[PDB]
Parts: sequence; structure tokens; C-alpha cells
Amino acid sequence: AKAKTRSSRAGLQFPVGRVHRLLRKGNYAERVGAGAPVYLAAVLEYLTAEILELAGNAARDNKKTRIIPRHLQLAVRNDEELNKLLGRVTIAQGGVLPNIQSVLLPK
Amino acid sequence: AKAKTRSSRAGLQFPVGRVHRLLRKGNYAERVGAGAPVYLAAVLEYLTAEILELAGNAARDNKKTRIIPRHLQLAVRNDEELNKLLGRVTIAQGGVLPNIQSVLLPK
Amino acid sequence: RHRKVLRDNIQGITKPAIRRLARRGGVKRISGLIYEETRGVLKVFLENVIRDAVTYTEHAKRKTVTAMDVVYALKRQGRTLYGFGG
Amino acid sequence: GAKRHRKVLRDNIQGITKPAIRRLARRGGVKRISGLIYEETRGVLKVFLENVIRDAVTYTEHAKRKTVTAMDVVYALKRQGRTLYGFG
Amino acid sequence: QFRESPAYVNGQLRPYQIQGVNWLVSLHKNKIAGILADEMGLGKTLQTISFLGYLRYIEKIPGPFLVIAPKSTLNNWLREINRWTPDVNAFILQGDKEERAELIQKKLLGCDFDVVIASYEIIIREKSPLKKINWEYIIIDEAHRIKNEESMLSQVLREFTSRNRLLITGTPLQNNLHELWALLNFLLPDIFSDAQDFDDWFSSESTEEDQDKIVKQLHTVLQPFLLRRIKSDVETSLLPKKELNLYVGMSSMQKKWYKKILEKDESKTRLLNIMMQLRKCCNHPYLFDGAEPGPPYTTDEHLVYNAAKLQVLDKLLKKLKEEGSRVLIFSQMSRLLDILEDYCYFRNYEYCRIDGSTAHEDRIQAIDDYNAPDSKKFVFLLTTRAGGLGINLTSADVVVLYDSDWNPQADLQAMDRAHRIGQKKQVKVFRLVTDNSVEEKILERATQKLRLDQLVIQQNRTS
Amino acid sequence: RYRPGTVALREIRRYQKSTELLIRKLPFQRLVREIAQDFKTDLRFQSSAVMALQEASEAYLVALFEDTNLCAIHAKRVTIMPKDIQLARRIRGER
Amino acid sequence: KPHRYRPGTVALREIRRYQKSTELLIRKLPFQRLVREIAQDFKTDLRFQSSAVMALQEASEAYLVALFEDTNLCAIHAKRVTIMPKDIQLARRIRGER
Amino acid sequence: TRKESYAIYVYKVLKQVHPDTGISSKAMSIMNSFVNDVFERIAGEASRLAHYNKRSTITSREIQTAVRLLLPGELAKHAVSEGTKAVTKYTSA
Amino acid sequence: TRKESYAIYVYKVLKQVHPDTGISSKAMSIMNSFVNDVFERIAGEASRLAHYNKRSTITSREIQTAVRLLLPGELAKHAVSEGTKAVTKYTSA
DNA sequence: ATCGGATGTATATATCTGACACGTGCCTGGAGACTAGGGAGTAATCCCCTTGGCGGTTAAAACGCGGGGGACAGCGCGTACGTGCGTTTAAGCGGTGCTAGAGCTGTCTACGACCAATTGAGCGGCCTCGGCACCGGGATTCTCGA
DNA sequence: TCGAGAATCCCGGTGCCGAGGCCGCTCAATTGGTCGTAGACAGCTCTAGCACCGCTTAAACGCACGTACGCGCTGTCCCCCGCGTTTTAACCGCCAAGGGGATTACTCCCTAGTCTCCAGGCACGTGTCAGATATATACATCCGAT
Ligand SMILES: Nc1ncnc2c1ncn2[C@@H]1O[C@H](COP(=O)(O)OP(=O)(O)O)[C@@H](O)[C@H]1O
Ligand code: BEF
Ligand SMILES: [Mg+2]
Repeated sequence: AKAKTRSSRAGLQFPVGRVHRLLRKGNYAERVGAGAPVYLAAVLEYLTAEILELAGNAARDNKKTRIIPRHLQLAVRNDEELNKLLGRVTIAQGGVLPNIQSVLLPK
Repeated sequence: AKAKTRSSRAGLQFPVGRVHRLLRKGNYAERVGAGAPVYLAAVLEYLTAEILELAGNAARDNKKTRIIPRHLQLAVRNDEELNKLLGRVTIAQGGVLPNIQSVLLPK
Repeated sequence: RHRKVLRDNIQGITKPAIRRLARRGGVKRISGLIYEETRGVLKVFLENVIRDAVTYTEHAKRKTVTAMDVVYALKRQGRTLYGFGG
Repeated sequence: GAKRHRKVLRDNIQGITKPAIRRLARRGGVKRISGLIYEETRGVLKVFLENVIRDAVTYTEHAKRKTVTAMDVVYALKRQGRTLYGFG
Repeated sequence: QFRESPAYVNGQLRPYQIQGVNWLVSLHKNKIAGILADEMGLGKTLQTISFLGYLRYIEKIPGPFLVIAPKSTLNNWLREINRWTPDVNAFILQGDKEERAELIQKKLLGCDFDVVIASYEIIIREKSPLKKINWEYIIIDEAHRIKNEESMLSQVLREFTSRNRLLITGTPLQNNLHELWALLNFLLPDIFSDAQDFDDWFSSESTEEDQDKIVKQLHTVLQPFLLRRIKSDVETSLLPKKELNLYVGMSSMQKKWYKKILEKDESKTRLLNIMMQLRKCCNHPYLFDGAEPGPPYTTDEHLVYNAAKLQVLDKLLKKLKEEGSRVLIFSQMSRLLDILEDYCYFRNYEYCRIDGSTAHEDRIQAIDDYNAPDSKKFVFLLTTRAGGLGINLTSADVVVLYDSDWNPQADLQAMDRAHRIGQKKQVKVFRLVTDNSVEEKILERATQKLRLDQLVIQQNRTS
Repeated sequence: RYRPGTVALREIRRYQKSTELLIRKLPFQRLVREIAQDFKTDLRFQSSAVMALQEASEAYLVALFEDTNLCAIHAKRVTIMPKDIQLARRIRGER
Repeated sequence: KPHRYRPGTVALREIRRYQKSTELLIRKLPFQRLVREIAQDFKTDLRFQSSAVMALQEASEAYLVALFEDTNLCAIHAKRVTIMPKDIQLARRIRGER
Repeated sequence: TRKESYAIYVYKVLKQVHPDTGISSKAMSIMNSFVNDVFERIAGEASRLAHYNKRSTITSREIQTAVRLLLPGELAKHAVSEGTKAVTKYTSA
Repeated sequence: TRKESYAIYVYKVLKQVHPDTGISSKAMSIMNSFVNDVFERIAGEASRLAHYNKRSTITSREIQTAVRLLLPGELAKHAVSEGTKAVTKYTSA
């Protein structure tokens, strides 16, 4: 016959063959069932879709049309859910949010 | 031929065959070298010997004969290096180091 | 068979119990506005640990939340609890 | 003339100059700094760089090399909790 | 041509320079560039300047005329433009970021000038208001900065627009023959414009059988395309030179440092380079930051004790004071001058130092005060890459090359510096070589890079 | 009688000496079943699981009160007040 | 009739300027000498790449910026607007790093 | 020797989400390290879930429990709905 | 069903160190969980050490590097010395 | 600032009490001896990449003098909490009894490991252009005297 | 109160340089037979959890009193910021060198796997003894008249 990729069967955009190889050859478990790489490719797709939607909007409100790490730092530290996930994580060339406490503003 | 266990070849007290089984049947890697469980059993023996020696002194300081987890709490927390190792561990039936702050003492 | 939720039991962490937990921790003199805050903090911590323990228990098809499930929830969050197993 | 003898090793933690520490504290949020922050800031920064460089040197002495690559500092920071994204 | 010695210049000519001018008046006549590559000393500047007014008084284009020289030699140009052809305007494009906008915008761009004299490293920082003008020549001087294929200065000099490019330089090729086509590419793009098609264009100069026919198929294209003349043909100094070697022995103090570099026993420094730290320790000991003993500062006549060459240097110097002479001391490392500066300040000696990054206006005043008659500064401390590239030092004769560079012709660029037209004493060159050490093998390496060019090409360049 | 500030230090020595549990059993166990019955209905608890939750909660609150005492002695007082606890959880990274 | 600002405006305008942008607030070569100095006590005569020295710089800026945020929180708690050494020592005692 | 990344896959997801807004290479390196991080966390949690129950095999069900144990709050519902829909769409073919 | 603990092994070490000391049951459970915890830390660090270098086998050498990374201060020198003495005595027999 | 004294814990002692250390059986994982082989050490080649220092810009660190504003010690003073007394009610205890679920097992079967032929998605390497970084000149606004 | 003046946001033009897009390999991801055994399903013992009863007593609740301290005010004082000249040292671009990272092939030997004995570890009764614990006595330690 002719080859038909499992990424095309599942309707995903991540290399399900590469996830299946990295689950056999990482020694994460002895035997990888076939249902797990499809599920894991789908979850990774959804997380990347979240961060890229937020990054695209926060980049577009500053009239610059390419995503640079400042936009990722904004699009993560604004939202509370991805802040709760990415707690310790430092992003290089990132910078700190506009954050001034209330008593330092002048009288 | 008879038997000559590896715990008597290395001159230890902690076993070897059990650590070799828990390295090759726990999926920490694919192949396990034959030198590794001797070294690992010796290191676990050293840490156990340190905490039981300090606990024996701390139990003798209150003149009882059976070590109870109050004594392990004090023997871990007084020494600074073991306190660095076990800084997150909550020991059940714990107890606290007796520490009173400096300004709360009466004037 | 039956089930009921009773009496709004956060008032079981009573005032001398919170005062004993403060007298152990080195505090001398306690205010009167701590008590709602301490109850709120304890409720947030128990929601997190029991959420993860019920996750493990519904995974492994059981219903009796055994002590290993609670110990693995505490190991997950970053507070190891020696003394109970595993 | 006496110009050569003042090139000496300077206790190079004085490379972290006073306006550098003030620019960090201006980014961070502090409006007004004291005048004794500086010794303490150099002490804290020397403790943090001791620990990360100790783990990087252990990872590099393991694989027999003599070139501390960027992957080793990323693994040494991942070791301690403070993950660092952007290098590999 | 031109058998009349054209005295529209306000000065003299020479019976060999007239022959040099005829090579210059034909290249523009045939619309090709050239390499005025005479052996140093015979005044390539006068042949350059007399070429300029020839195109002003005969071909009659006033022109914008960009020249580019290294930083030290800029003051030598604007004198001898005005010493010889005073009817030509000029610059000395210098100053801060302030003081160049008045020169360019207010006083250059309104066509209020003739000739711009920029440097190597201001032509990068001011390239944007200098591309507008179509030039007549880019008369690059001391063209050895263009020996790289993708350097910064070689990358900017293919964007300027002009008629020709007189790449008037001092020496031919230095290491390879990957060099000299990059000199010839940026002359005229119509000859090669091709990298891979040069390496085997003549069979790469003897990587196969050492044939001495390989150099012939080179030199039937660039012998009447290049000019270079023999020294004793012209009697440039009316005197030959004598290179001398003086083997010295190491002191035991730097020998204890020496075996802490090989076997690796004030201590615990960064010793991450082997050929560079040993270049320090076999020249002067105190460079390891702490070998000075006792108080935080204090000299002592002992300074010549520890160092293996200062007993050799100063005995040689106190020979020369008894003969009534003036010396020129070179170096390669700048920090070693800091010891010799404090040395002659300790053993009563007057001096002038031209280091890298003294200043601009400070290099001006030192040269005039050193070339004055009855100006009795005994020594004159220099460096190789900053000072020895075209300053005029006719009023001192003897040279003491304190160390050898990895380039053999870097010192050969600098040996012949004072030894030019105007030196009437006996030029005595002295090289200080530390015997049974590292610096002989960096002198042994330097002999082979010179014998490839001086003995194969120079015998085929005179042919 | 006693001065105000004496029974406090006697109780501090009595409680930093001994090792018992400081919350009553049945109110804490009914608290645990209340919070558990919003995630799955009809759960059952081994008795050592209730003991484990009581030990983890007591250790969490005791460490929290050590750090709150440090903040209140920092602010030139001797008395903890709710902004001290809210500071001591803003610094630690748990808010 | 000169023009001087007050004692509380240039600091605020610097705060907004430096929270807006992302350069490297520590210079390169003093930090590189610092890192090579501390590395030549643990194993002698190592070589670095350049991007690993960049990595150490990025982590050091992250740790110091978080440290001065937590110090400023303790300082505004203590009825001051100034930071002091006792505040940094407190905000390192609270996290469990001492 | 090839360095392999997830560059074109992030780029395809960016073209499906936004129509034109391209990405820069430093952000591509950040998204690479992010996806490797989330993959290591989820693989580790499902790994020792399947080790605690004395099993030997990662199924889909352990991945679903590990997604409920790492993603906090309200990413969990959308992630588990996406996982179930993608696996059931995969099942028929 | 038998369970793998470490009561008798800790009990042998205790009778070496202090010759007249008993030990209660909850202390035995704590020392069981302590030895299991330090085992899992050292095996985890050695596992991803040997995976980072693209090798495939835990030798004794990665165990030594894991111990030099985890154990702080003056425990590293005594621990590495104990291990090298044990393996060097093991090779001669 | 110092004795009378009033009340806290501390301790020696005496009697039970479970908890522990020890004696015996059962047997399943551990030693062992030969085999089969694929990973890892080792030597050679080569070639990108690091290092030290110098050269010329030029923006940034350093010093000094002056000035307004925050740290801080004392003083008043109003209230919120500790200490004590009595009353109550709910926790602890012990014991009974029911029963829902958990652990072990015996027996199929569908589900992934393994290999073998194959071809195309993915990746290194090379053009080519739109986003953008200055880049200086204009317009708006906030700061600080009056 | 209501003006003058520097810092900052836009605006059009440039020019530049890193991303988007193709070209040409190539190893790994699909397909297709084959086994081999982990896992699900029905089925049982059996035991720990839940519900509930009464009984005792020690701890929570509430109230009244006294006062040590939290907090606002207020004056003093010293010190940190702002401003402007200075020196200097970081930064980017040469310019040589070679130690060291990264292939590549060859061989060598240590581990996986197999079956076969065989005793160390785990569980289960049983002696026995360190410690909980009440009673009596004694030592430290706050607190008040002179
Ligand atoms: N016609 C001349 N009359 C006098 N001096 C001359 C003449 N031609 C050349 N010189 C001398 O040549 C020197 C400049 O030569 P220069 O251009 O430096 O030679 P090179 O280009 O070989 O270094 C000056 O010192 C000048 O005195
Ligand atoms: F370049 Be000339 F020798 F001054
Ligand atoms: Mg010249």
C-alpha cells in the first residue's frame, strides 16, 4: 500500500511517531501501550495553542508582528493558570512586568 | 560449589542482591553494571550509621534505652549537615527544637 | 447507603487549638483577628492534599483512601512525610 | 612612577559595581535604597554563583571534558529548581 | 615619459622617483590600478603627492580624493601635502562625536574642500555620510589591514564608488598567497573577482613538487602590474644594516615560574595559554602580578637582578651613552613598557612613550620634541602596531627589538623605520633572544616565513 | 496572681517540650470528610490516612507560625496580626 | 533660576524605564572575570564557552530581581519606603534558604 | 549528527492559530525547551503512577491521571476533553 | 504476601554502633522510609546522568557522581571514601 | 534592690502493662556456571572554537558639594488581650455488631514486542526580502515654581 | 492661583539583517507477518470501617477585670539623592597560536540470559522487661513589703 501517517489519522500536528519512540527509549516504562502517544501529542498541542494564542494577542497590541520572548513573559505572567503552572521558570531576555506598589506613587 | 554472599565479600552490613534487583527491575536504566550496587549499598550504610550514632547520643542524653522519633527529630535537626539534607522532611510524632526568640524574654 | 454534611465543621479548629499551635511555634501574644485567617489557610491546604489523594484513589479503582495515597499526595506537593510507608 | 602595581586582582566581586546593583533594584521595584545594601548583595550573589558553578563543574568533570558548555549550566539550574528556558 | 622633473611641486624630485612617477601616469592612462610596493624608505608619499597635482594641473579634476592611513601617521601627511603642494585643501578628520558633524555637514558636504584624510577606524563609524560622494581614488596607505577576506574594513571598502584605488603599500605578501589576491581583488574586480579560481590559477606555489616554474606562471601578469625596487640599486641610506643576536640566560626566579607552567606546580593564576604566558616569563618576571617584593610600592636597583635582560639591556645602553647615541626601544606587549618607563625614571633617563591609546594630540607633540636638534631625550619607548608604521625618526640610529613577534615582517616593518632617507649615523640593530627557551622556536618559525618570500619571490621579482 | 506574660512562657516550654497532637480527633476527621465529599461521594478513610493528614496539617501550621513570629518581631512588635501571615505567604510563594 | 527635580521623581521614571526593557544590567567582562575566579577554586584551569557565561548571567539577574522584590515587600511592611540589610536577611530567612 | 527540535511543528500550530503573525527564532528555542519540559513532567508522573500500582505498562488512562495531576485548575477540563476527542477520532481508523 | 523492608539491616548497624540500645517500632518505620528515599534520590540522579551523556549503563562511576552532587558538605568526602574502600576490597576477592 | 512565701515542675519510688527481642518453619529469591554478543574503550584524524592581548572609540563609573525628606526616639493615651472563675457539653473510651469492599487466585485472550522490506517526511545548506531599528526632527504632555 | 520648560510619544525616510522559502539528500516511520505473556473477569475469604449505645470527666465557652502595648504625633538629625564635571575601563575589531571537541573504525570483554541447587529472610508463637503512671516528697522560681 502507501504510507499514511498516524498524525494524519488522529488529526494532530505533532509527530506521534517521535513521541512513541521517546516513550520506548527513555525507559519511562517497560511497555508503552498504543493509546498513550496519541493522547500525549494532543495534550502538548493544546498547551502550545494556549501559549501561542496569548502571545499573539499580547504581541499584536504593541503593533509588532513577530513574537519575541518579552511577549511570552507577558502572556504567561498575566494569566493566573499558566502562572500557576510555570512557577519557578525563568525565561531569558524576558524582563519584569509593570509592577509598582501603591505607596511609592507621589502625593 | 557452595555459597559466598556479596555482603560478605564487600564486608558490609546492608545487602547487595536486593539493591541489584531494585536497580534492574525498577527501570532506572537498561543495563546495570556489576560494580554499582556495592557502592550504593555502602553509601546507604554510611548515612544510616551517621543518623543512628547521633540518635544514640541524643537518646542517652535523656537516659532511656529505646530510640523514639522525638530523638530522631532532635538528632537530625541539631546537626547542620543532615539538616541541610533533610530540610523538607516532616517526621511524624515529630516535636520541635526548643527555640525562644530574643525579644520575648522578660525585660 | 446514606450521606450527610453537617454543622459547617471548620469551627472544629477551635480557639485553644489554634492557640496551642501558636504557643508551640514560638508566638507569645496572639491577636483576635487571626482566627478566620488560620481557618482559611488550613482549608486551602486540606483541599489541595485531598484533591490529589482522591485523584490517585479514583485512578486505582479503589474507594478506601489508604495511607499510601495521602503520602504520595504529600510527596507530589513537595513535603515528604516519613513514618507511614513507602 | 608606581603605575604597574595597582593592576592587582581587586577582589573581583567588586566587578559588580554600585550602579549595577542600583539598576537591578530599580527594575525590581525599590524606590529608595540604603547605603549598606551593597556588601550584602555581593555576599548573596557570591553564594548563588558558588552553588551553580559547583554543580556545573561536577557535570563537566563527569564526562571527562574540560569545556563547561551551556547545557551543563542549564542542567545545574534545573537541578536546584530554578529552571531556565532558552538554551537547550 | 616626463624627462623634465616637473617642479609644479614646491620642492625637489629624485632621478629614480621620476621613473616611479612614469609608472603612475600610465596606469590611469590605461585605466587600471596598481600597487606602489617599493621597499620602504624611498618616499612613496612624494610619488603619491606629485601624482595628485598632476591630475589637478594637467587632467584638471579637483576631486574629493579619499586617503586612509593609520592613526600615528596622519600628521605626516598634511605637512608634506602643504610642504610640497600648498595649493590643495585637506583635513585630519578627528574629534569626538560632536566635532565630526561640523566637519562633514557644514564644511564637507557643501563642496568646500579638496582632500579628506581619514583613518582606518573612523571610516567605519562615519561611513554613512561618506558614501554620497563619488571619489577619484581611495589611496589606502600601509595596506596590510586588508589581508583578511571577511574583515570589517575589507567589507566596507567594496561599497565605496570611485574611478581607481591606488593600494599604495609597503610590503608584498606575508604568510600565504591567499593574501595577495585579496589585495588584488579590491584593486580591480575585473581581473579575478574569484576565490576558488585563484588557488590553482598558478598551482598554489609548490605544494606538489617545488618546481620553480610555478613562480614563473605567476610573474608574467604582475611584474608589469606592480612596482618594487632594490635597496642598493638606489642607495637609499648610503649604508647597509647589521642585525645582531645576543643570547642571554634565564634567572632562577623565572625558572621557578617556568616549571610551574609546564609541570604546573601570587600563585594560582589563569595559565590557560601556553605560548603566551611563556612569552611573558622569558622576557620580564614581574608580569604575574605579585613578584614585586615587600611594600605595596617601591623600586630598587634590584629590578635588573631578577630580569634576565635588564643587565643585558642597560649595560648595552650605558655603552651607547658613552658613544653619544640615541636608541629606539620596541616591544610587543604594552605592559612591559610600564616597567621600562619606571626603570629610566629610577636610573635618571628622559623618555617619550607612544603607546596605543595615549591620545591623538599627544602623539603629535612628542614626535616634534623628539626630532628637534639638541633635544636630549635619550630613549624612546614604542610599540609595534601603534608606532612602527610610518612615523619619521631620522634623528635616532640604533634599535633594540626587545622581542620577536609571530609575524616575521612585523619587526621588518619596524626595523627599517628610522633607517630611511636622512639617517647619517650607523644604524645598529640589536635583537635580544633568550637562549634555551621558547622564544628561539618563535624565531625559528619566523625564519621560514621570510625565506619563502625573500628568496623565491624577490629573486623572481627582480627578474 | 501572675503578670501578663508569664503563663505564655510556661506554655511555650510545655509545648516545645512534648510531642502529642494538638487538634482534637473527631472535629478534624469530620472536617476531612466534609472537604472530601465534594470531589467524590461515598469515600472511605483508613485511620492512618486521617492520622497522616493531621500530622501534615500540624506541621504546616507550626512552620507558618514560626515564620509569622519572625515577621512580627521584624516589625517592632511582639504580636502577630493577619497582615503578618499574608506577608509570610506572599514571600514564600504560595498565594 | 536653575531646574532641579525633586528627590522622588527621577527614581520613579527610572522604574518605569527599566521595567519596560530587557538589556543586561550587569556588564559583561566584570562578570566574566567573576565567574572564572570562582571556577578556579573547584577545578583548576577550565575553559568556558561564551553562552554558558551568558546563562550564569541570566540566572543571576533572575535571582537578584526576585530577591529585591521580596525585600521591598518586607520594607513596605515595616512602615518604611527604604530597603536595609535586615530586610534582605529576613527575606532570605523566610524562604528556607539559610 | 543532527540536532532535532520541534520547530516546524510549533510553526504549523502558529499558522493554524493565527493567519500571518510569524515567529522569531529565540522564541522558537523557548517553545522547544517548553515542550521538552512538559513532556518530561507528564512522562515522569505517568511512569511512577504505573509503578505504584504494581503494573508494567503505560496506557492512556495513566496519561489522563497525570494530566489531572499536573495541569492546574481549568486547563485540566480542556486538556482531557481534547485527549478523549483525539483518541476516539483515532479509534475508528 | 511478604513486603521488602529494612528492619533487620538497620538493626544490625545499630548493634554495631551503640551496643546496648533498643529501637521502637515507629523509629524502624522511619528508618525504612529514609533508606527508600535516599535510594530513590541517588538512583534518579544517576539515571538521568547516564541519559544526559547518551550512554546506557549505570556503572559505579555515575553513582559516585550522584553522591558528590546530592550529599552536602563533609558528608561527600566520607561517603565517597567508604564507597571506594568497599569496591576496592570487592575487586581483590 | 532584697527575704517570705506561694506555687510551679522534677524526681525517687512502686505496680502493672503491653511492646519488644527472641525461638522455630517455610520457601522463594540469590549464588553459580556456561554461553552469546553488542556496547564501550581506545587509537587516529581533523578542524572548529577558545584565549590573551592590543588599538581606538565613547558611554559610564566616581567624586564632591549642597539640600530636603525620611528614619527614629520620646510622649501621650485609648483599647484589645491575658488571667482567672465557674458551667456545660462534647470528646474520649470501651465495646457490639453488621457488612461492604479489598486482596488473592485460576483461566483464557487480545494486545504490544520483534523483525524485515521500503519510501517519504524531515533536516542541513543556500538565496532573497519584509519587519524593524535607528534616526533625527515635531508635537503633547507632566513637573515645578509662582 | 497660572506660566515656561525638559522628558517622552509619534512620523517619515533609510538600510539592514535575520526570517521564509526552496534544493537535495537519508535515516527512521509505516506495513505486515509472527509469537508470548501481562491483564481482565468471575469468584471467593475475611477483615477492617461504619454505625451506634451509654458513661466519665476534662476541656471549651462565656464573662468580668487590669493593664501592657499599638498607634498617632512631633521634633531632631543625618544621610541619600540630584547635579555636574572628570578619569577610565568596557566594547568591538584585529591577530596569531594550539588544546580539545567531535567524528570514525577496530577489537575486546563484561553483562543478559539460561537452568540449577540452596540457604537468608519473613511470618508466627512466646518469654520478659523497659516504661507508663500514681503517690509522696522535694527543689526552683515568680512575686510582693521595707
Ligand atoms: N625629493 C625629496 N627631498 C627631500 N626629502 C625627500 C624627498 N623624497 C623623499 N624624501 C624623504 O622621504 C621621507 C618620507 O618617505 P616615506 O614616504 O615615509 O617613505 P616610505 O613610503 O618608503 O615609508 C621624508 O623624511 C623625506 O625627507
Ligand atoms: F610608512 Be612610512 F615608512 F612612514
Ligand atoms: Mg609612508
